[PDB]
Amino acid sequence: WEETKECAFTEFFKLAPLASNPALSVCQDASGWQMLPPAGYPTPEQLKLMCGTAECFTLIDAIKALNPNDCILVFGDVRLNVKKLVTEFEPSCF
Ligand SMILES: [Cl-]
Ligand code: NI
Repeated sequence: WEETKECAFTEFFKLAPLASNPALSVCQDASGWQMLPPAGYPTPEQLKLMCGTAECFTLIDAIKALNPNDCILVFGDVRLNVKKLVTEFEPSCF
């Protein structure tokens, strides 16, 4: 995955549909992991919770549908590759 090349700020705007998707709130509240604003990659504790929450799978699929780029999204000190996150999520659960 891309670990150096940074996303243009416009990449953030791709995430807009998530705010009107109920799965976002359910997943974030259940796990303590935040996508908006982005906290980064889920911690193992957060991932455990996400992997047992149907809505987190729904959320991850909804992010995939936005076609996130393979680049580092920079939000203050938070740095993550959203495409990496969503592609690796399902296998990370087991
Ligand atoms: Cl900094
Ligand atoms: Ni890589």
